[PDB]
Amino acid sequence: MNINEILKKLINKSDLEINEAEELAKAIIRGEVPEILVSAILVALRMKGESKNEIVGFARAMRELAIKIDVPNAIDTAGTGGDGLGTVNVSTASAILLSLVNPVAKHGNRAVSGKSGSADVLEALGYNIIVPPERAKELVNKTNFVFLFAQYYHPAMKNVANVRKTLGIRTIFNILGPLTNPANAKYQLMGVFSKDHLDLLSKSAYELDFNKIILVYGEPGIDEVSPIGNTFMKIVSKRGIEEVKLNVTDFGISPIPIEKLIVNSAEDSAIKIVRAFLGKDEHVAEFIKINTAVALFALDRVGDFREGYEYADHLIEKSLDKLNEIISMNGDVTKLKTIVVKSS
Amino acid sequence: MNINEILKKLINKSDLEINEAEELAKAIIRGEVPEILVSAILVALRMKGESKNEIVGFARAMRELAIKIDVPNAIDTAGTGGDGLGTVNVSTASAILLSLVNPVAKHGNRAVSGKSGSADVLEALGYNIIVPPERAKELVNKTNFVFLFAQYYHPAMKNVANVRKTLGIRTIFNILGPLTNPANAKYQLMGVFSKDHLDLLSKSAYELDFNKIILVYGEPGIDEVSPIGNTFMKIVSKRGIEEVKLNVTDFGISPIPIEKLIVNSAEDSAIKIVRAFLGKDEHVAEFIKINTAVALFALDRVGDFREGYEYADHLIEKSLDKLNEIISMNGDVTKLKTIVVKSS
Ligand SMILES: O=P(O)(O)OC[C@H]1O[C@H](OP(=O)(O)OP(=O)(O)O)[C@H](O)[C@@H]1O
Ligand SMILES: O=P(O)(O)OC[C@H]1O[C@H](OP(=O)(O)OP(=O)(O)O)[C@H](O)[C@@H]1O
Ligand SMILES: Nc1ccccc1C(=O)O
Ligand SMILES: Nc1ccccc1C(=O)O
Ligand SMILES: Nc1ccccc1C(=O)O
Ligand SMILES: Nc1ccccc1C(=O)O
Ligand SMILES: [Mg+2]
Ligand SMILES: [Mg+2]
Ligand SMILES: [Mg+2]
Ligand SMILES: [Mg+2]
Repeated sequence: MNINEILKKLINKSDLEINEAEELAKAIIRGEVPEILVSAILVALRMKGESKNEIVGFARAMRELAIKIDVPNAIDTAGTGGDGLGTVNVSTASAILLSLVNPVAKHGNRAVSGKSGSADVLEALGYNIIVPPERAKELVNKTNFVFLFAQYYHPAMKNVANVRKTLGIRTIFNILGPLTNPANAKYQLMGVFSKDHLDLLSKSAYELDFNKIILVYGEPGIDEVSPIGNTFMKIVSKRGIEEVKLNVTDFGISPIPIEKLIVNSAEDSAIKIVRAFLGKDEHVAEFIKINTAVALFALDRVGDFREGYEYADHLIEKSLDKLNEIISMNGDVTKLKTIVVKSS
Repeated sequence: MNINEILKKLINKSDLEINEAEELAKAIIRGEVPEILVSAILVALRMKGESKNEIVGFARAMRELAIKIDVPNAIDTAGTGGDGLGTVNVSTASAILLSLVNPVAKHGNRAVSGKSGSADVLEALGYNIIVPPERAKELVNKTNFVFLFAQYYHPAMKNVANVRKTLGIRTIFNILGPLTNPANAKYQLMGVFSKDHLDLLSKSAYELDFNKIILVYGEPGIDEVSPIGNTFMKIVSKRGIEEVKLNVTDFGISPIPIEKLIVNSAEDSAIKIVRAFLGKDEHVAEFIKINTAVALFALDRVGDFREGYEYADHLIEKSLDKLNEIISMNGDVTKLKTIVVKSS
């Protein structure tokens, strides 16, 4: 593994082989490459345009260097983020409904591009987002749910923190979070923030050994099932990649006004979700249900998305109680109660 | 002038305005840009493909921060280098011939591309490559020749040294060398290692205020007048850019065996050069004269390249003596004679 040829090869706009990319990623994440070179590598990679092998190679590298736990049967709903609209944390919400019928290993981080990421809303609900691996396995067996905080499950990533911050631009690292579930979940719903990335990340995923991952991109440009119109998805599995185009009306619902799904803080998002669980906010609930519907389809619990949406309706009615039992076992339920009044 | 804005601009592949580039180069060369961003900008600049305005901006910034001496009537023969063949230092040797007819202010540097760059071979002959400005003036008036060591006359350049070395790849600075002659020479034969750059650089030179400068790209793939076939060149003057193709036979000579023009060390190059001066190496001698011939055409001392090659035939005869005179005034003639002895 020579850093120089690698760089020259990227400067010449030549895609790397999977093993090349993985060895490169391993060296970078281990902190064995000078910042000047790490910076050049990431910039060349972005200007060349990352290819599937490089995404696969980097993903495998991070998985191998991360703190792990074994729960392949679990499902994750994390998306790449980056759309920037600041909508309510729908995948975290959706992760709660799913824990009622399947173990859930939700990989996530805090935010900065909206001051309300998956980790922030959980904390605001009273959950203790910092879970040790041994304790994490126990929580999933008892409550069928656990949140895997990325900062803490991928420590080696600190070796690239300075370069990434100093650069201040998007790099290959900004789209790998969802492909590096610390629990090696085989089933997943992964939102991508751009149509272009849909094709690249789905081919990469195809080689990252999932049982079934569904990647989606929804209008007007979010990494979720679209609440206002069309959604473009890729259904990846051992068999291949299936393409699917869907409109929000296919869920047997009318387009939701995106203004009702935007939040301005962690607590506000926490309240939108609890109100949705209480039946006091049908727009947020719908958004949650259309997303959970596709996840249900990924688990093959329903035959189609309409069925998935209907099934999700039964789940959302038991989600507040499920949320209470999850938090009570890892966090402070008094905060959950507070948020409950604050929405009642 | 904000570095992050510059970086995003380059990541988007938008050429910089002349003044933006100059300000950028000034900040980098002054050492006020973080190594991480300096690195990212050099890579982005190269992957985007530097433009005429960027070359011009950088050139102007370097000239401004350079240590200068007065000799515009002088001529330089330095090339951009980077062709990797590891050929004998023909422009340095060709510079010795020219001092026999015009003051020569040779701009040069050491190398790693074989271990035999212009400065390396001069050191092997016994020359004292670090010549202070005041002393550089005397040497030119006396012997009509003086070597301007790039690492000495561009002191601020040591601020971008760590990044350039660490990167270990070609960047914009690798083609700025000859366009930043410390004596502000108005006449010059500038070599280029690729046809593409032959276009880019010629257009840039046109705005760098020369009287006449000829850029050439050798056929085998070197930045010299081709010794085995075609030579592509552009003659830049106040009145415009003239194009001219040329074959090595147009010098009334037969194609030279390129494998006999290849060096493997500093002394190896000195020995070759000396041998040509002793008339013991026609091939190495013929290579020197076709290049010298074109530089003569640039000084308008000949009306065609055949004459220049003829007149160059006269000069080479008196070359060993001129060399001895040069080195004895600024250097160790003892070393020279050892090389003479080794040459035979
Ligand atoms: O900023 P957004 O419009 O929500 O879109 C970014 C991602 O976040 C959503 O869930 P959640 O809020 O739980 O975030 P996460 O998936 O990034 O953890 C969903 O998973 C999206 O893929
Ligand atoms: O690597 P090359 O095939 O020689 O080509 C690079 C340049 O070097 C040659 O002279 P010299 O060897 O003295 O180098 P310099 O001009 O770069 O100082 C000539 O000036 C070329 O323009
Ligand atoms: N978007 C994500 C999904 C899962 C884990 C981490 C991230 C992250 O952005 O750091
Ligand atoms: N940005 C990330 C992507 C993947 C995994 C962890 C991180 C992190 O910041 O900790
Ligand atoms: N090629 C050159 C020509 C003149 C001065 C410096 C250089 C250099 O490469 O540093
Ligand atoms: N490579 C160069 C080009 C121009 C001026 C100085 C240098 C230098 O290396 O010091
Ligand atoms: Mg998400
Ligand atoms: Mg989202
Ligand atoms: Mg040269
Ligand atoms: Mg040359």
